[PDB]
Amino acid sequence: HQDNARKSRIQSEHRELVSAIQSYIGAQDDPTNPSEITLAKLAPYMSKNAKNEDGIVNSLAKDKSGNSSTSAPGSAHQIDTTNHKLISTFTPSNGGQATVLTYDWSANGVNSN
Repeated sequence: HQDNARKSRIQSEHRELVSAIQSYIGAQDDPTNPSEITLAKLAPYMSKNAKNEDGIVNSLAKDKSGNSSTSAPGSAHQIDTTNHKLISTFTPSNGGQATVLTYDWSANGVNSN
């Protein structure tokens, strides 16, 4: 069920989190290479239904186990700092591979096309 849902339920907010990444990063001490970004951090930068870290993350998709170390409190979003991608990590109730909705801030290639 969540196999199809993961896409949609996360997708809704996934855009939002990256809309917040572009906000977070553009606010950072250095936008060129900001720190690890999380939902709890993206809270102030969210234009989407969110207020503080308790608000945002609870307002966002929540993963089941947290076995992926998503950093986002019980939430299905964890950003990759290596390439600087907005990943949405859904740790399923199956315990299998987590579901991802990705966005590329740095787009190290062909502009993510």
